[PDB]
Amino acid sequence: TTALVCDNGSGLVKAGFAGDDAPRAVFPSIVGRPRHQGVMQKDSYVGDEAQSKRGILTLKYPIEHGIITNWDDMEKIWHHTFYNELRVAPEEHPTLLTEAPLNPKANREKMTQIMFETFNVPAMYVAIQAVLSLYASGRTTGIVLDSGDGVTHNVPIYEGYALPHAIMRLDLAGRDLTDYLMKILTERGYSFVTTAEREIVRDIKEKLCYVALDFENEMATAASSSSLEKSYELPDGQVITIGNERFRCPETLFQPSFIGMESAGIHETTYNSIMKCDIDIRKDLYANNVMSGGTTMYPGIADRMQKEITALAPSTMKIKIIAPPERKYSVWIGGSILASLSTFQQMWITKQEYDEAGPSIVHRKCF
Amino acid sequence: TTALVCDNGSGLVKAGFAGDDAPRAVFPSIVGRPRHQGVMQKDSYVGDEAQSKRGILTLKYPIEHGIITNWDDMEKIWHHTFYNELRVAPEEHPTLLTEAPLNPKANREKMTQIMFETFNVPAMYVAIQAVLSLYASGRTTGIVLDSGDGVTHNVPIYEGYALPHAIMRLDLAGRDLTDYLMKILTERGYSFVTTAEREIVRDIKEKLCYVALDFENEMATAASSSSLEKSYELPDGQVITIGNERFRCPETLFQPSFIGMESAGIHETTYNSIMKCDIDIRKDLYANNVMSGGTTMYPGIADRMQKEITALAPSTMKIKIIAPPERKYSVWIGGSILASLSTFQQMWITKQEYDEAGPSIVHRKCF
Amino acid sequence: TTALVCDNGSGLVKAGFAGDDAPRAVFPSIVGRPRHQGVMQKDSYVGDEAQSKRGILTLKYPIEHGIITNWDDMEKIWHHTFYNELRVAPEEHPTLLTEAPLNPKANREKMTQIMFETFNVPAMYVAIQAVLSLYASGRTTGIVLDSGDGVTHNVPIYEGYALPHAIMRLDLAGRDLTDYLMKILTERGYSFVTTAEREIVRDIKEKLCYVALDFENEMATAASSSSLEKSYELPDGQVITIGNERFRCPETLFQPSFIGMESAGIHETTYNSIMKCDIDIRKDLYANNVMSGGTTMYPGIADRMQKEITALAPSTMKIKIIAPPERKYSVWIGGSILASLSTFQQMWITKQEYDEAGPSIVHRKCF
Amino acid sequence: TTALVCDNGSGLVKAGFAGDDAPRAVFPSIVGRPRHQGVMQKDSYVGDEAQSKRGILTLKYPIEHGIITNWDDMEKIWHHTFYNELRVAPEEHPTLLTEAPLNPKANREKMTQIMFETFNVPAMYVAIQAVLSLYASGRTTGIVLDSGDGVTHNVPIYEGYALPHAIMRLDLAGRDLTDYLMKILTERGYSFVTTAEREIVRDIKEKLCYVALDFENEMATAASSSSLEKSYELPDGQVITIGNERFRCPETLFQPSFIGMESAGIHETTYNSIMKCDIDIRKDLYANNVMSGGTTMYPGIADRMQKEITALAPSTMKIKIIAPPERKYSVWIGGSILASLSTFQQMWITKQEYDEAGPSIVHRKCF
Amino acid sequence: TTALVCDNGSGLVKAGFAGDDAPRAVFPSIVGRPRHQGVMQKDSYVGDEAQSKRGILTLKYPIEHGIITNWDDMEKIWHHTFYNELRVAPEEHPTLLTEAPLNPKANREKMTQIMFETFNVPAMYVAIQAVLSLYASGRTTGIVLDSGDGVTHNVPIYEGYALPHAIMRLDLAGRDLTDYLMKILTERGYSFVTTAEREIVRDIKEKLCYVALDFENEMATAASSSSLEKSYELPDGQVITIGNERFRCPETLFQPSFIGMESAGIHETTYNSIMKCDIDIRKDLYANNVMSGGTTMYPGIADRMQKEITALAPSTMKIKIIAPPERKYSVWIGGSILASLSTFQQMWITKQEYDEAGPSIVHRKCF
Ligand SMILES: Nc1ncnc2c1ncn2[C@@H]1O[C@H](COP(=O)(O)OP(=O)(O)O)[C@@H](O)[C@H]1O
Ligand SMILES: Nc1ncnc2c1ncn2[C@@H]1O[C@H](COP(=O)(O)OP(=O)(O)O)[C@@H](O)[C@H]1O
Ligand SMILES: Nc1ncnc2c1ncn2[C@@H]1O[C@H](COP(=O)(O)OP(=O)(O)O)[C@@H](O)[C@H]1O
Ligand SMILES: Nc1ncnc2c1ncn2[C@@H]1O[C@H](COP(=O)(O)OP(=O)(O)O)[C@@H](O)[C@H]1O
Ligand SMILES: Nc1ncnc2c1ncn2[C@@H]1O[C@H](COP(=O)(O)OP(=O)(O)O)[C@@H](O)[C@H]1O
Ligand SMILES: [Mg+2]
Ligand SMILES: [Mg+2]
Ligand SMILES: [Mg+2]
Ligand SMILES: [Mg+2]
Ligand SMILES: [Mg+2]
Repeated sequence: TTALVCDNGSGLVKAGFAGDDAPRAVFPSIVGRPRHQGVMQKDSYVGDEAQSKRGILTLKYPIEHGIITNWDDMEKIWHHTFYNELRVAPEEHPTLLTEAPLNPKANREKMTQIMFETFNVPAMYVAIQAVLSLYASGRTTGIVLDSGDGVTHNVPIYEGYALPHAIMRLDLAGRDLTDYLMKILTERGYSFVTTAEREIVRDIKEKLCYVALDFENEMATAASSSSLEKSYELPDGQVITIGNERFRCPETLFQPSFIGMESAGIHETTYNSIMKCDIDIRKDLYANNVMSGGTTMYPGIADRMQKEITALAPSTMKIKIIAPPERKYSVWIGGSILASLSTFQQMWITKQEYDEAGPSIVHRKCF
Repeated sequence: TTALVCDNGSGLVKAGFAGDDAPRAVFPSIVGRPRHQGVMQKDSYVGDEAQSKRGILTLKYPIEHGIITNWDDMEKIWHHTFYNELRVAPEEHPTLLTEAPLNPKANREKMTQIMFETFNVPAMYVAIQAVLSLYASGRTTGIVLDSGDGVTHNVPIYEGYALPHAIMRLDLAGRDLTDYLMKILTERGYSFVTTAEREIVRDIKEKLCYVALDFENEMATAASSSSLEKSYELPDGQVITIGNERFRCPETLFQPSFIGMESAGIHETTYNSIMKCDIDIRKDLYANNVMSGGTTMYPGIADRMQKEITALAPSTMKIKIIAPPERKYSVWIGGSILASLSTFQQMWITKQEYDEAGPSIVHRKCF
Repeated sequence: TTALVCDNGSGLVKAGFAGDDAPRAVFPSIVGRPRHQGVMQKDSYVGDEAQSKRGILTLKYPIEHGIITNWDDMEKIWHHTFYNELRVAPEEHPTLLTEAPLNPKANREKMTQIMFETFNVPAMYVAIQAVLSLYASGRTTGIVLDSGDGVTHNVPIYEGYALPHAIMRLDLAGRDLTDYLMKILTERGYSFVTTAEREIVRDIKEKLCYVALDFENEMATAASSSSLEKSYELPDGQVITIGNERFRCPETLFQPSFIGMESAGIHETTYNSIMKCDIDIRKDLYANNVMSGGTTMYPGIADRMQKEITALAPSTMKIKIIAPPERKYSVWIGGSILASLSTFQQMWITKQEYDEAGPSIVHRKCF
Repeated sequence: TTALVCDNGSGLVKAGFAGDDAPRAVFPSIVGRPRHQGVMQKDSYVGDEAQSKRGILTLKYPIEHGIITNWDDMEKIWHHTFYNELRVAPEEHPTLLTEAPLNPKANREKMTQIMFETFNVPAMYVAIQAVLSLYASGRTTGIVLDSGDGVTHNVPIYEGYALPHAIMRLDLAGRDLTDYLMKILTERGYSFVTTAEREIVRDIKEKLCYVALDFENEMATAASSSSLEKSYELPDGQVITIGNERFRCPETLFQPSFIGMESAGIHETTYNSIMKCDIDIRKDLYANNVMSGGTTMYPGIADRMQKEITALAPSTMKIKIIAPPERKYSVWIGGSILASLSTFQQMWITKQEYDEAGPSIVHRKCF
Repeated sequence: TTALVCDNGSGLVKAGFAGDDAPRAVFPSIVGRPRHQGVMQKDSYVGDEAQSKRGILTLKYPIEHGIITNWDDMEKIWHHTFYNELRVAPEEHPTLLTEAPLNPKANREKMTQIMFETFNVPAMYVAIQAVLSLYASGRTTGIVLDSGDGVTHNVPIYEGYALPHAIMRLDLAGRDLTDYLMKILTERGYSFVTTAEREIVRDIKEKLCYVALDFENEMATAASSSSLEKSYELPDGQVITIGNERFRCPETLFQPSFIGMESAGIHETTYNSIMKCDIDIRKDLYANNVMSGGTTMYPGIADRMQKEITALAPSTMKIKIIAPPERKYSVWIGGSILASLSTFQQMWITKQEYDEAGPSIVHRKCF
């Protein structure tokens, strides 16, 4: 049987069969529960059902910053992924799961236990997202800036060797930019407070927000013109209108101090990840920055990333930012390649081998 | 045995057997007592007998604004409902009673005690009228504007969940419009003063009154034409003739300030009930306004309700007012459906369980 | 023992035993005393003896307008009623006496005292004449126009409830029409002056007088033809001849201004009695006008009464005047029914109860 | 010129000049017409002339229950008010007329037309009687119980705002108590029947009748003593003597069921008028009951009114009944104040403005 | 001249002169307008005048949730604050205004424009309420839980640095607890509906309501004893009696789900505000919770707040809740300190500087 590839991100579940070139099931990775008692019935809703029904539900994300915080809701979301969205018996297919680097070891151990004991999967693996995202680009060398809903991380790879000491990780990604857009929308007098209202602010961010190429020149232009200012229609048909908020939101990727986060931005953390590498590989990394995940989808993000890294880099270096179309799925496409390589079929952790060695056996290639 | 469904409204008793699609007994819910001593004998008359005999009687309504104010007259009206109008032993049939939301808890408790101890009913329930009225329409989602003789209330329901915080209630309905029509009839020189004369003014209201689509354009037209002006023949064969009074009466549903009532009208209280709901359900509520009860029967009431809510609503929303024929009975038809559902037979409060838990057990699904 | 029923009217005593359908004793209710001394002996004559002997007597009526004005003559007339005309021991039979409404309370009290202390009657009652007259018709609803020798009164009754506030009473009846016929006979040159001559004018009225259907068309016809003109033979065999006097007399029932009486006529007082009633009963009263007593016996009185009330009534109403044959006795026939009802035997005022409670006990159902 | 103030009540015309503190002309408001033809001449008499001459006249009141029922007799009574009793050219003085609340609109319209077109008055107003009666007391807040010959009405006013929804009106006042005293006088054997005899019964009521503080204790005392029993001398010098009739008459203000009137009495209608008001003003109304008009003049009426309202009121409230001396004129004194206020001269409806706007302009402050 | 300090809260205006230790003017911040037309005059009433007169008025609050929704009513309330309650020329005194955090920027801009252009104030500032409330306590470090009529917000401050990212704001405060107490009073059969009746429910809440230390043990005790049950006398002297309603009301601060509000309660939002802070300051915040504003005045609120935060906190931490007497004014007392500091006189926005820089200049220290 062909393998399942389940990217299982913190803000979308992306799942499908290895060798397909887009995921079959892509759904919100939310569990919702009724706020109000029924008078007229399903206790909880998962994914797109909890989006369609979201006004009456509190929405929980069981994954935050790539760490599974509620396990019973994650077992619901996996159960729906296999039985309802893929419509597959999971005990017949090896499943390539996926994780961020530098997660707690217990997160991978308890995930592996749930796969072998609840779902009875025959064989399993857990890849690092930014390794897979490099397979999707075809490259063997590059520094992969992957930024999802939960985590941003740089993994530098050179000719197929990882550099574990150079892996950087930011707990700043799409959800922290939703939580910040809600605060700067509050300055126009738009108040969003419910978990179900944050799912509206997310669609605002996904439609209206872009990256300013020169932040303080856009701040001047929005302070002098309403050409930057656009409108958006709520599910109620009320119309909100937002201005410099359109680029002040993604700017928080480059100035995390906006959210009170003491950190380098994604430019300085990418340059620092490059600078922790040996001088000889550094030129090959500069020419192969690979962007992936949804938070790299903002209009003009690569165009500014190139000009910030060019400003940090020594001026002889060619800086190139490889941000392909469909970089939103490149972690899943990379896993869909990997799971179908003949060289990889050696690496599946088999059920027998997990019954033998226990949860020790799961970190054999782990960061 | 099949259940009894007793809508037991403040201005009509509607009662029958579950699974029938119209009530058997529909009678005025009045107790009358002789004003004059007999010289020529029944101490009190109930319902249609107190209408036929009404000239010699003072008529009391034992229910006002959905609250049972005289219990001995309510025990008379129930006794006649069971033994004379349905001709049924009540101790053999479970009875679905009915109530407005936000009534005093003691009203339901003392009603339940009278059913279990006087009439010895085997099992009982008390539904909210606007839940039932949604079952009658078949819909699982909508905002139900129910307006009887005593109470107007909006109950919003979304996919079978109630939203208790959004339930609105107006103490303004058909009886307050009778009491106001008597005052504006007094301007033509028609004086109605007796309780038995108000039962004439009620039939005037039920026959001649309609809703003006543009109130101040009808007020101009009645100020310039006698095409709006109609006549009506009293029980004495005297002829009265009424003009802008025909629409100034129901207008008090939309401008309660006419009766010195500080309130939103039924349009603004329906829109406010919609606006207390989460933005996601709001579009589904706008398309499913359900009208019910007798005070929604005026010609053109839905046609104006649609155009007032369209004026408050944001202009992208489809506004639809589902006002079916027989909406005068839809509370009873809803209860006649509910009482016959297999899923509902779990919910009957049994006599044994009331002897066990006391009047605590009666509010388990209550607003 | 069976009860005595004594109608004891102001111009005839009608008396008999309950359950008979005509009175046994019907006699003039007159006491006469010799005008001239005897030379050739009874001091006073009562009833038919004072009619046979009337030329030598002054005739007194002890009742005027239903009020007993001379009590010693009323005790004579009762004594003759019991001992000579019925030939009954009064102390063995309960006696249903009778009265007009709105009489002085003392009239009923002193009548009751005379029955309990002179005649020693065991039990007694005093009914209102127009209640009894409705029992005679069998009806439970109607407005009873009773017109005797002394009083005209309307009592409206609806389904066995009296309406005390709507009871009307006219001090205009058969004796005032005798006194007016004597004045308009004086215009033909016939002078009647003695009390014994008024008993001739009464028989003229009872034989020749009728009700004109259109008074001023009969006045024209009598002014142009002697077809309306009839003759009558006195006890002396002298012949008098009377013309428009035949209908100008009863017309005084409809235009009391002829006798200088400021009043509505019997049509307008019947319509006014109907109009003091609640609108709901009014239609049932219009269809059930019941005529009774001797002054309703004129030819064509119901035929004009119907056409005057039809002229006052609103044109949709059915007006019907129930004037049966034997309406001259219907007060007595009603009392003869009432006294024989089992439900009524509760109501006799017993001698013991009068000795206990005094003359307070006599007005328990009184107008 | 100073204004005329014409209270124009249903049982007295009270008229005078604004700024005087008692009316000049106070006369019966009666038109009388000869019952009998002249043989020895004025066709009709008005006011005090129709009282002095009343034995030969039928007396009509052109106003009944505050509604002008005969307009030609009302134009006679106004003509005599201006030309004979005030001796004034009406076309030189603005006239403050007066009305009850809740009268037919046509009554005020036809009154205004008669003033502008027959009498040619320059400017006119029509005040509500119970507003004026509050100006007479000086108070800005209170509930005014005004009871005349035709109407009783409560108008609650709080700090100079009327509460139209709380205005109560009873068609029960001094004339209905004359018509009831004639019926209970008939129980002593005194029969009053002529319109001119009712003007005797009125003076009996005005002299002998009082309010019992505890009705059934006075009924017991009159049933046991002749200390409550007084005598009165007719215009014929005949002496009548009346007992519990002295207080059973005014008691009909508190138990209207005595006249077959289904209603609250003046205590319960005053308390109900207070209870239709918002809770915050209610304490200020309880302390400021203002009595006015002639039917409040009975000895002890305020003393019982205070003790009935104290019995209905919640026991913490101070109840005070402000019944001043000269409350018989306080409607006219209030109008005499109002007409002389500078702030009021804005409000006169001018002849020019009535020719412009028609009878629409007359209800600008109307109930 | 000394500065004015105007706290200008959503439910009270508190105003005075800097350096005084209690405000001079404290008044309701209400504008009321007559519901009824005058017949006997001020178009609108402000503050304590609209409380004294409230029965006849609709009351509007121009501030809701700290946002000024009606500007013309806010200009009335400021005009009365300066000219009538303080009796001061505002153009001679710099005025420290005040605001909640995270308000719309336009609210502060339009407030500043009204001060500089209508009232012509020479210099102005707008402080954050929870900064001021810390100055009142004297502390330089603490987390300030301020809860007024409109907003609850936590502002954590450490040694005089704010932590903008940790500022939490709840749209749940005293007015939402009045609106909820009206709904749970409706369960005893007490219906409060008018805006003027909500001002009665507010005084019920302020007198009878307290915080249960163990909510479900008080719910059991009130379900078993009437020792928790107290009575209160309306302005009408009617007596209402309320039981578990006394603590179910304030419990909505801790379980907002009672009002259908998806939120943490004030305990969990205070703990979450502490947890968004860096670990080193967290111990210093736990020992310095500062309570302020009126909704913290309930008996026992600090005693439960301490025991909920102790339950969330890690057990080694000292938790202390600094809830001083007069915490109801501590925002104003803090502003009265701040306005008198010499170091602060640098910070006044001068009129000249506002004419120069425009409404940009107003957010220089803003959240
Ligand atoms: N086109 C877009 N523009 C901006 N942001 C986006 C876009 N698509 C997704 N995002 C944001 O990125 C996150 C989803 O990224 P994704 O890579 O799907 O996450 P995951 O790795 O959890 O699947 C969300 O925060 C979403 O708001
Ligand atoms: N066809 C009609 N048109 C207008 N009003 C009506 C009509 N039918 C009933 N009503 C009014 O509505 C009330 C009766 O409504 P209903 O729904 O039967 O009340 P309940 O819920 O008490 O049974 C009465 O006030 C009646 O006057
Ligand atoms: N057939 C008749 N036609 C006209 N008048 C009659 C007739 N019979 C009796 N009356 C008159 O009516 C009165 C008697 O009526 P009646 O009902 O017998 O009186 P009472 O009620 O006193 O018995 C007398 O005035 C008599 O003249
Ligand atoms: N002193 C009095 N005692 C009792 N009743 C009186 C007195 N004065 C007048 N009335 C009665 O009140 C009515 C007159 O009241 P008034 O206020 O003058 O009426 P109007 O408002 O029509 O002028 C009449 O019915 C009269 O009988
Ligand atoms: N002693 C008290 N007990 C309970 N609640 C109170 C008390 N005093 C005021 N409140 C409530 O708190 C709010 C007023 O708080 P306050 O701090 O004065 O508000 P603002 O910040 O708007 O001035 C009102 O809702 C009032 O009902
Ligand atoms: Mg991902
Ligand atoms: Mg109903
Ligand atoms: Mg008779
Ligand atoms: Mg008057
Ligand atoms: Mg505040």
